[PDB]
Amino acid sequence: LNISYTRNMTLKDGKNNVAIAVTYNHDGSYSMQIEDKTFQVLGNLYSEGDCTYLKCSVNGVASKAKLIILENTIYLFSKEGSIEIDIPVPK
Amino acid sequence: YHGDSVASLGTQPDLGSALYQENYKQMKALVNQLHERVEHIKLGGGEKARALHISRGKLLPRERIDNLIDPGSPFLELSQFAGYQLYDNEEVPGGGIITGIGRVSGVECMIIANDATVKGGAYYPVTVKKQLRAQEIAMQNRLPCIYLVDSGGAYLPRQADVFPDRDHFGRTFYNQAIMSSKNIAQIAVVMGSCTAGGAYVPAMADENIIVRKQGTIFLAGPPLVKAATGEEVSAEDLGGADLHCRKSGVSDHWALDDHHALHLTRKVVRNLNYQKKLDVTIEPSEEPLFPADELYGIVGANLKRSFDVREVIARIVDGSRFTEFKAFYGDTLVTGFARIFGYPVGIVGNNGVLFSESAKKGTHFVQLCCQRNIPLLFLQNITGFMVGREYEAEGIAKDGAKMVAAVACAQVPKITLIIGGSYGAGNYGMCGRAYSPRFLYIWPNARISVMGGEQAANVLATITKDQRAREGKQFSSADEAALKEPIIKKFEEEGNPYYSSARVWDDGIIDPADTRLVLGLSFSAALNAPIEKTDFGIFRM
Amino acid sequence: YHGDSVASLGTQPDLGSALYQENYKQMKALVNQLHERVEHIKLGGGEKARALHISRGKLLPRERIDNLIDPGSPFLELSQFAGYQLYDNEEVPGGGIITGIGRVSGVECMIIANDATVKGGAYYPVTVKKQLRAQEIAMQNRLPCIYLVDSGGAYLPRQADVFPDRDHFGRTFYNQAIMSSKNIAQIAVVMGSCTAGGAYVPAMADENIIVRKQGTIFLAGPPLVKAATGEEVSAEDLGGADLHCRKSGVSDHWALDDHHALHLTRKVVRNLNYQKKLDVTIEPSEEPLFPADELYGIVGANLKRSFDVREVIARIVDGSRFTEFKAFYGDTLVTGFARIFGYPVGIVGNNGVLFSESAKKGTHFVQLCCQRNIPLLFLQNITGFMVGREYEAEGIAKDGAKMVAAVACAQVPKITLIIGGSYGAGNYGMCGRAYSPRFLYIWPNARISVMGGEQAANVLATITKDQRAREGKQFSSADEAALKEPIIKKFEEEGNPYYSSARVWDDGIIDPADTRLVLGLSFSAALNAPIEKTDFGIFRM
Amino acid sequence: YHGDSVASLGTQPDLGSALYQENYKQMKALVNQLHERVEHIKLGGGEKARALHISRGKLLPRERIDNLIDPGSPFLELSQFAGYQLYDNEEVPGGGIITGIGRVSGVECMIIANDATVKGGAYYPVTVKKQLRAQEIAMQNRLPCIYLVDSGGAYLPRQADVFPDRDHFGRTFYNQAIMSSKNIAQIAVVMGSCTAGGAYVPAMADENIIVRKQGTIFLAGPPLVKAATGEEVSAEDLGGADLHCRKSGVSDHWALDDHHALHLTRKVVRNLNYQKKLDVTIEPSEEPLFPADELYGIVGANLKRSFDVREVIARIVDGSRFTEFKAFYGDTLVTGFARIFGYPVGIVGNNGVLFSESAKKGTHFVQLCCQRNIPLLFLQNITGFMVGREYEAEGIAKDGAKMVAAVACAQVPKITLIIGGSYGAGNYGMCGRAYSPRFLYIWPNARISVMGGEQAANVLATITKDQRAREGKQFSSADEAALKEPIIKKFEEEGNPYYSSARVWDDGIIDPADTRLVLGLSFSAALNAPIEKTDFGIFRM
Amino acid sequence: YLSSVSSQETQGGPLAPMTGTIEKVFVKAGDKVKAGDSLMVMIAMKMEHTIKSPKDGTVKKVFYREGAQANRHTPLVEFEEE
Ligand SMILES: CC(C)=CC(=O)SCCNC(=O)CCNC(=O)[C@H](O)C(C)(C)COP(=O)(O)OP(=O)(O)OC[C@@H]1O[C@H](n2cnc3c(N)ncnc32)[C@@H](O)[C@@H]1OP(=O)(O)O
Ligand SMILES: CC(C)=CC(=O)SCCNC(=O)CCNC(=O)[C@H](O)C(C)(C)COP(=O)(O)OP(=O)(O)OC[C@@H]1O[C@H](n2cnc3c(N)ncnc32)[C@@H](O)[C@@H]1OP(=O)(O)O
Ligand SMILES: CC(C)=CC(=O)SCCNC(=O)CCNC(=O)[C@H](O)C(C)(C)COP(=O)(O)OP(=O)(O)OC[C@@H]1O[C@H](n2cnc3c(N)ncnc32)[C@@H](O)[C@@H]1OP(=O)(O)O
Ligand SMILES: O=CCCCC[C@@H]1SC[C@@H]2NC(=O)N[C@@H]21
Ligand SMILES: O=CCCCC[C@@H]1SC[C@@H]2NC(=O)N[C@@H]21
Ligand SMILES: O=CCCCC[C@@H]1SC[C@@H]2NC(=O)N[C@@H]21
Repeated sequence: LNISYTRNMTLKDGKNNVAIAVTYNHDGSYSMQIEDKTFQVLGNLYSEGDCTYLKCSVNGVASKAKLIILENTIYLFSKEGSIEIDIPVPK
Repeated sequence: YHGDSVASLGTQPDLGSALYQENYKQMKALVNQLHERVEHIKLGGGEKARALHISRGKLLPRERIDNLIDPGSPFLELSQFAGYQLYDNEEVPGGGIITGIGRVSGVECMIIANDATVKGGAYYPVTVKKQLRAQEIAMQNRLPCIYLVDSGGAYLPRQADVFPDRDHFGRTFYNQAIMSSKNIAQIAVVMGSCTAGGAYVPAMADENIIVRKQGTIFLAGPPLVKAATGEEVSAEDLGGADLHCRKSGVSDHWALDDHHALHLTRKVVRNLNYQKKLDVTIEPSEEPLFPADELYGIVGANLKRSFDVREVIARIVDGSRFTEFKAFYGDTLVTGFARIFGYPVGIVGNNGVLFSESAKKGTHFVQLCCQRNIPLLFLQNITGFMVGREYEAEGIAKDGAKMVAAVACAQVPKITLIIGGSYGAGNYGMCGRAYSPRFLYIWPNARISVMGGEQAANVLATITKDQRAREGKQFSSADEAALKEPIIKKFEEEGNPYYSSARVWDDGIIDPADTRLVLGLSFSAALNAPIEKTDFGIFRM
Repeated sequence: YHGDSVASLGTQPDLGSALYQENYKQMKALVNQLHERVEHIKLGGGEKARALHISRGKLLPRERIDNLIDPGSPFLELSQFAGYQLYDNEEVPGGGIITGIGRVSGVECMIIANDATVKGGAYYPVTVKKQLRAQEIAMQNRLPCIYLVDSGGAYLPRQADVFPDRDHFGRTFYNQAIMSSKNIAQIAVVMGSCTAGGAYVPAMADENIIVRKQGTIFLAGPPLVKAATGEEVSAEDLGGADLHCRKSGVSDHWALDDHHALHLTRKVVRNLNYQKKLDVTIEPSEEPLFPADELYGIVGANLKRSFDVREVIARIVDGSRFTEFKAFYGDTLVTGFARIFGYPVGIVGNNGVLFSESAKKGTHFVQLCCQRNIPLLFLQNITGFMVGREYEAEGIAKDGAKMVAAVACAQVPKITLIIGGSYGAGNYGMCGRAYSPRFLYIWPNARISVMGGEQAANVLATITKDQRAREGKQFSSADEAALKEPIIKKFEEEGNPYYSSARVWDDGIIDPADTRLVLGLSFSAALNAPIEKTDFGIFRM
Repeated sequence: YHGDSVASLGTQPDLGSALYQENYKQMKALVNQLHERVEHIKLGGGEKARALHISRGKLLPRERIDNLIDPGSPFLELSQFAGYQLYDNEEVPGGGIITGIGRVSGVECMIIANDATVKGGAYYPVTVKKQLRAQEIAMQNRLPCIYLVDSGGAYLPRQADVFPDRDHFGRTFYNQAIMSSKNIAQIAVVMGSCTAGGAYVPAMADENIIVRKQGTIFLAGPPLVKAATGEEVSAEDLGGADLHCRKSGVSDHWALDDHHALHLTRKVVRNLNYQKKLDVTIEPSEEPLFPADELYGIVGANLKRSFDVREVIARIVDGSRFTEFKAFYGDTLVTGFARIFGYPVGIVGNNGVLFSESAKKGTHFVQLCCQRNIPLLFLQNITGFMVGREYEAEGIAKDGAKMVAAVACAQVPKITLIIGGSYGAGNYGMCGRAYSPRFLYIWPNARISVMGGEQAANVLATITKDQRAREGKQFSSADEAALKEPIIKKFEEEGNPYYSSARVWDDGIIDPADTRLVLGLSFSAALNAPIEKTDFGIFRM
Repeated sequence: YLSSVSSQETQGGPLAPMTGTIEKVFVKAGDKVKAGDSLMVMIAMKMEHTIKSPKDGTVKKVFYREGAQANRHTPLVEFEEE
């Protein structure tokens, strides 16, 4: 009510911890601030066959990639690169 | 079979009209001011207090609430403006406490979290009022309570307004025990040191979670122990999670930090073994046919002008579908059936001055809604209540009494929204605070008073003039001005929405464009409890 | 068979002891001061106002009450000191309203009569609080309500504290409707002109009586009609008993004068068709074995000294017979069974500081009394609540929470009497106002606060000194004195019984010699409603 | 939202440890012995009796049960060891009766079938006890009863233990009538001749099925008719399905053979018109994270060693997920929340000697479970109950009484499992037989007695020595040995699980590897009846 | 029991009632005390407790000095019988 919710997330890219401030916009999009830079991200998940694909646009650049979340790890498979991101585990 | 085509409410407003432009500008300015004030309140107690709070390794209360509720879940915060300019020189953001309704483990829960950055979490009278209101809402709607306790006890300089009375601090423990007796879960998370009074909250709760070296429960703090008995002891040895878990037995769970405490709280809420059951018919939801921002143009900020409440109804209900009841009798009142997010609602709104026919129609509609177990929504925009010799001869007061009794005796969930003025006994007749609605919200352009300032000034001037004439004393015009002007100014100040929201006279000021959403949430929270049968008094025909 | 000889409490006090002489002198002075203040309050609004009221051919409110109740019947007036020095420059005797319990046609009834001599019967906030308290008592004890209405509506200059909130003027109509729905009779006698708001009271009542040319009901008075609409009309044509009876239908009976109205009210109460039924065992009454005035010597006015509560128990119970329960465990608490006017009661009184054993004993006794459906009587004389490291390790707070929950969840009638100090959470643990006792009386020597003045001053001084040391700033002794002395003075003023009774924090200050009698009456009024079963929360073992 | 990651119980045992090897070997030997004894019991009354029973064209009782229940459905047989070495020279396999819970036409039903191969179906006292226990289980869990009647009436030589008392043969008819009055279906299938007493079973049943030339109902058999009156008549003319269906009206259905009778019984159960409704939250089932056979290594057969009950909990609960409650207070007791096959359960298990803190924690947890309507599971492994002067001064007995009262007053389904020792009042405190659990199972390594053999011997020796000293008589050591050794031997024999299961002190001895499954079935059968509210006595604080 | 002759059968020695500061001490190390003689006056939690002499025996010694903290149920005066 009368304010915008901001969530603080932490992701371990290899050996480096990165903090992201995600602001939930009214129109369903997200505003992600990583360090100085800010990004407008909007996307969705659609399942074809047995594969779930994330179709997302970041700062007006659109892409799609197969998304698998397994055991505190996030795998994004695309036609230009494969990305593995580690979710921190609470103590 | 639900395939019948049905006409819908609503008309397209003239966006080119100058009146629409002016109303939109004024309402936009009001909403911007409200948003800025809400942001400043959200900032918290202060920068140095926040820095000290972080330096102790603790989370700020809003971060605690964000990490407690389900991800992405909406949060309905109540009374964000409590304490706004309530005290002369002391700033108490949000009343020093944060109360709201959220979703934890798929269960609607009432979260009450103390703000340790505002006077160390001390309880101002407005803080006690806000907590009591939240507890009353949870009791009425049968919602589990979660107390994120970090408080310094009652504020000593204002003790005379905090300790002794019925609606004072002891009512918190009374409500806690009563709601525990009714199988309404109480969970207390001791996130910080509780000097006194607040130490009873974990003791009376059904289940406790305490942080290892932050939370410390003790009936009297080391200063209080020194002042009363003279014994000297450290806070950790007096309280402490280890010293409480190991041999005291007060604590039920032991947490490493705030994140662990919130995780344990979510686990407990999951283990609550509760399932929501709905006792009303449900239909698929559908958006309204008109944008909600147009209300800014339709309503505006000036109360002298009048607008059709059917516009608001069409802008808030599902699919702009509305079934008006007794459309031509008592035209000044609009009563009908609609749906919000699939929930059936009976809408009663004002469209002018209340007449005898309007009161009779409202009584009939309230009786119907109570018979069919349908939640009621009131929209208050009251220019006044009809007064006059011919109306008194027809019992306008007795028809108002009919409507008042019908509203008071109702048992279905009732939600009131003040979109305009609210004066006189019309406020009572349209489910004011005294008649226990489940929720009460106001728009940033509302005005609430016993009557208008000029009416009260005229009444007082006439009283004084008649008394002086009976006494035989002259009553000059300068006396009239000196009697009138302060009354006008006082009535102008006391009618402000921010004045009415600083004290807990409502559950918050809401942006009109958000109205629908808020209502939805409220009605959802209103449907946890089963609907009982309604027993009416004597209908004075 | 009830012929067993039973030992009785009580010892003969040493009338020659100097301590007895001093205590008797101090208590006698306090009682004399109380009686003089009560007489001055009884005098009424003022001499000129009384003369004008008589000149209109009307009876003063106390004469109305005397002529209404049965002849020679005792009358239990509540909150005689409401508004005593509450407002800076305005004198409001008795709060401007008279509330009490009496016997009409052999039925216990709650009489609420407006005092037209105090600001024309206008409603101050304390008047609204007093009326709401009386209505709550009538609701809880299932007593018919009689409203002798002669009011000028809400007091406009204080409207912000009278109109809008939940416990404000609209709650009167809400309670009226609710109690009407529960077959609790409402009778309104319109003894005079009601400008506004008060016009709704006869409308919502079950039966009305109005005087011919005195009582006039109108939603808006001629000044209000002129201010709002501009129409000019006389009061009699706007209201009037003839104009209301003949075609309006608001009035149900037509009375020539006040005496006729009271006679009609008695006839209606007779026609109520109600019969009192008792659900408790009854034994023949018997006087105590010791005079009640000796309490003056036993108790005194100084709270530093301590006395055995068994003396008071022996001076108030029937035949000085008392069956102590767990006499040697938790000696600081005295719990037992006795009889007052034949009614069985469970007495719980303080004899020192509350320990863990005392809390456990109190919880056990409350459970027993709730199981056997026995009314509870609490006697508060609280030096404090035990605090300390070893006590926190043993969960003194958790035992206090046990007692608090047990007291709160109780459903038997509960009556609290404050004969000494009442500080801290001990007040909550001994059925304070927040825990809804049926009645609450205090002796003229009581003191109620969150804590002692010196304790609060020491706590604040320690807090400030620690904060300055952490900041690195010097905290001088002059600062300590400037912080301490105002706190001491404020705590001294706010603890006065007259300060606590000016606001409605109790049902009146009572002469100790009358204690027994008052209790009897109260318990009688408490037995009209049936006793329900008690449901307890979770007992945190 | 149920996506939160939650830590799980359980640790991987050291399979290479010699202690694990020895414990596994001992438990495997015990389980093999149990399986062999169960096989021998399953063989039945005897080879010649089975041959004669088959020669009459009838099905053996186990074949009847297999053909009655739904195909592939599991069958939960109760008290397989009733009568095992109970009588000196008479062999009574299974008590001569077969009682179990199965699924007929998708409905959980209690099947009670007489074994005609054991003394012609005569009723031994243990047979009556077993049937009464089965009927009590069906009454408590609201399960339809099916009696496959083939009996020769009461066993005459033991008539004094079968006929006259309250828990004797007449209680069968009493329970039948009572359960009929509560809309719990009774179906009797007369598969063979019933000499007497058993003839009343079809008469009092709601619906009857009788085989044409096998089943014959008569109040007195031809021998009994000859002995009493002297009239001579054949069995078929005295009973017979034709002679009963055609003019007597006792029989309701007529069957050609056993298969037809079972088909008709299934049809009747289908026509029962019953639907199971669950009043508890359900979650998807999940297997535990560790194998169940490892329990053999973890528990072993020697009771002197001790093991963590958390291992068993992790091996039986769904997904090894467990939410411990008050982990550090009263560590000797383990209380928490878990799920079995989706059903929520509150697990209370022993981990040592019961202290005051353990009793208080158990009382609190039982109160919570009763408040939230959650079934309770008790795991008994009792080394003893803490005693001693300091414990008596702290009321160890009173805390045990607290726990006993809390367990007794509980109304949620309760299931007890004895995995180790069970001695003294601890057995009462952990929901023994006297406190009516819905089911009670023991592992093949349990021991149950009032106390240890050596403790009882020492107590008796001390008593005798003190009495002789007071008398003035010498008490020699040979007398001590003669007093001690028989007591040791008797306590050793009476504590055997087979001794406790020969009499109906439990519902059977279960292989630990099957534990989970059995519990599941039991809890399913426990959820047919709705859960009522719990009323507690006086909690002696 | 009815005559209450045995009601006063219980006897005991002096002890500290609570944990708090000691306001005043009235008993010397060696002195003779009579019935009802005040031993110590202790102020704890806005309340003054006065300890009376149980019997008429002399005092061997005192355990607490002026302005000291005395824990609950701790001996104060070494007391001789009558
Ligand atoms: C029976 C019932 C039902 C209830 C009771 O009996 S209630 C008994 C009395 N309460 C206590 O006994 C707790 C005493 N606190 C403490 O033991 C601590 O202080 C903590 C725990 C609060 C942590 O303190 P902290 O770490 O947050 O720091 P602190 O600077 O101290 O925080 C701000 C400073 O607190 C001052 N302050 C003013 N009023 C109060 C107040 N009422 N309580 C605490 N602090 C207060 C403020 O004026 C100053 O700041 P300012 O105004 O000068 O800028
Ligand atoms: C919706 C709801 C729920 C409620 C409402 O809407 S409430 C609407 C407003 N009320 C009215 O519209 C009634 C207006 N009264 C009148 O029509 C009459 O006055 C009567 C009927 C009261 C008889 O009057 P009376 O015969 O008793 O004489 P009066 O001298 O008049 O009596 C004392 C004098 O009254 C002054 N006075 C001050 N405050 C008030 C006040 N609030 N009401 C009346 N009088 C007031 C006092 O200050 C002065 O004396 P003082 O202080 O100068 O010495
Ligand atoms: C009021 C109430 C509530 C109850 C009553 O009033 S109860 C009244 C008395 N009962 C009868 O009036 C039924 C009398 N039976 C018969 O009419 C038949 O016998 C049948 C029907 C049982 C079929 O008999 P069957 O075909 O199974 O053969 P049978 O060899 O007979 O079977 C084994 C042999 O039965 C001997 N045996 C020992 N005890 C009994 C016993 N109690 N009943 C029957 N048989 C018994 C056994 O000792 C021998 O074998 P063993 O020990 O020598 O090896
Ligand atoms: O509401 C404001 C219009 C002018 C005053 C009308 C008065 S307030 C007293 C009375 N009660 C009503 O509802 N209307 C009149
Ligand atoms: O009651 C007055 C004695 C001194 C203060 C005792 C404190 S007030 C806060 C806490 N709650 C209690 O009941 N006692 C202590
Ligand atoms: O349980 C066996 C240990 C030794 C005996 C303990 C005794 S049995 C009588 C009493 N009741 C208990 O629960 N424990 C003690």
